[PDB]
Amino acid sequence: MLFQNVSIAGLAHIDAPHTLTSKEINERLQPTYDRLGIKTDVLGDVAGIHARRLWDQDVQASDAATQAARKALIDANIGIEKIGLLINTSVSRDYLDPSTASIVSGNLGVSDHCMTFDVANACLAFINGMDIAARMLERGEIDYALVVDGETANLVYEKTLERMTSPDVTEEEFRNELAALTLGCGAAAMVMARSELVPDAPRYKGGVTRSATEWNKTRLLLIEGIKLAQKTFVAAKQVLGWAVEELDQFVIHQVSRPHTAAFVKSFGIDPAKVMTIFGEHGNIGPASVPIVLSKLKELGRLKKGDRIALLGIGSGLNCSMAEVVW
Amino acid sequence: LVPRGSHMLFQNVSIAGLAHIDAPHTLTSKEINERLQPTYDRLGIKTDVLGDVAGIHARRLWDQDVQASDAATQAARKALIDANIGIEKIGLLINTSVSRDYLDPSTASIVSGNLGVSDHCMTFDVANACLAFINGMDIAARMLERGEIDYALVVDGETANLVYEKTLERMTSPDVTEEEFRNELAALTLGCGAAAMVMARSELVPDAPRYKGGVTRSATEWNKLCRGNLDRMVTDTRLLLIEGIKLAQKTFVAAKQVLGWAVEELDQFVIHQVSRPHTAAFVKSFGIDPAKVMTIFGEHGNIGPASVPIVLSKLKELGRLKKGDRIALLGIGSGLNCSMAEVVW
Repeated sequence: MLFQNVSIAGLAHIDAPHTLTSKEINERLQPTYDRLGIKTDVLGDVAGIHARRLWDQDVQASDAATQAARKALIDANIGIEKIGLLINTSVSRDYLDPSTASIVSGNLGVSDHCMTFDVANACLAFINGMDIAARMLERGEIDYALVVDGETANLVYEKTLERMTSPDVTEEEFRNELAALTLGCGAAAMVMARSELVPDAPRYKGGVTRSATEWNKTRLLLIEGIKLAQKTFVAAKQVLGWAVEELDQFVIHQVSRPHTAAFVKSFGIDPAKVMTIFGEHGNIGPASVPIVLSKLKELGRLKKGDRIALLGIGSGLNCSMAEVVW
Repeated sequence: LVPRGSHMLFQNVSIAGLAHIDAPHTLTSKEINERLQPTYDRLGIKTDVLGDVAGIHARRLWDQDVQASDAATQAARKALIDANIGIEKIGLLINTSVSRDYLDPSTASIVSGNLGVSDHCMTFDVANACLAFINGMDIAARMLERGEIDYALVVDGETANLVYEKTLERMTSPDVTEEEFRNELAALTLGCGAAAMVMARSELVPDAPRYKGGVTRSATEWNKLCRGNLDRMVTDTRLLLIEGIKLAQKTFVAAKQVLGWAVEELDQFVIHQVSRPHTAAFVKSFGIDPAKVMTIFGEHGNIGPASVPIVLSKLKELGRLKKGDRIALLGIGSGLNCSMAEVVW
């Protein structure tokens, strides 16, 4: 039932180059925090986000996804002409039409046999993209796929901070709104391939998904997310052999320190198997999972044989959990 | 005689149900042309570029408060009835529309929530201009062929109200330039509507139509040709035509190799339509018999990725499709991409 000939040939991430610290945000918000009499530092002390990155002026999602794609192709040591599928999984999109994938593909110079489209599914889309690509690889439709994701938050910061510091701003409009200030910029890309082409590479086994779409309608969400993850774990038991103590890394969506700590505590996971980047990068949406895996790889933390869980709880609510064997 | 492989076409995937929704408000080209007339005069335009050149006489609109997810959901409930199954049987729901309620969450999650899908139901959106329904069908077919689910919904609601209202305002400005006017005119060929399809493993619906899949080719060097956001679409229709037909020629070659296609052996061609002249050029350049090409563009316009399934649904409801018919699904989508797939009724 699991995928046996789907591999990860290459992976890369791009860290965005401008730093915006939560201290800096708080200096700009101080006058508003003071009217309103707010006195907790919600970003730094509660969410646990001390900084995030921002792109240069006028970097689009496509541009960031393109930069990641180029580095991933170098990591796989393959030319663009081998790519038969390019899936873009970002939340951020250049337009509604065409697909952001078509623009990234056009930038890269893919062949006329390359199928492209975008998948959107909040922070779980990269895992959905991987699974989609796996299915095509498995069937022999393509040899190599790129899954790419560039996330842009510059506009959301500009507009959100302009809003919040207006003289009319009510405190309701302030609170959920602060939430946008946990987002970050960044990009990732992965080349997947048929295993017989890349026999020493990590293998993607597949995964499971469960859903709680009765909540599409933000600490109920934390609680309801965990309940849904619990159900998703049960399915991961039955389809993948999962037990917590047998996994070497958990690569998880990163939303907040509290969200991460509650997850780790519910499941009795060793926190040392859970790398986090939100403290310096914030929440990079669906790119967070592959950015974390890529950091794990580049830091030499992944050994041959390691069992890696990729997962997230995404808006919807949805929860996906998949396995890679390094 | 000679053992041959499947060419990677889908095995044991069927279409269990299909439905469409027509949007309720007619907006005639005559009404649009009255609103545009002072601009036509200023720009020296003396031909009816909507009705006589593009060949669009009317389109349908929703109420302003209808979102893509609402339209899709309505189509989905109809498709479920067509398939005679309850929502609890659905293991995959994919939304394929260009229109979207939000960047996050997905439109599929909203539709799923409205329908009451089970907690086993996987959901996501796919975006790929006017070919996305077919992509969604392919993605679902891969799961169905492998036996991971029994039934899937593919859903698509399109809302063009905003683009109409804002385009018409921009185009009636005393200062709009000729170039802007021509860039935005194709927005006035869009229409509202919705479609949904329930796909199933063929063992469950033995008399249902079969979906085989098919072939795709691309020309993503042309990704700047058509660009759209929630209130504006700018299109180079001249190069979409020329470069579209070139890409399609290449994609017909692949279809001959993979699907066995010869145009004269297909019974129906369900085509995505940009305009009457684009459609006439495509049918002429490929030698397709015009009697095998159903058009709704005249009265409904270009419903984006919902066009193909809506036309398929209307053919089914007309009784034009009989058992054994070979049905080609074809489109050229912004990108550019071209997909060609086969249904056997």
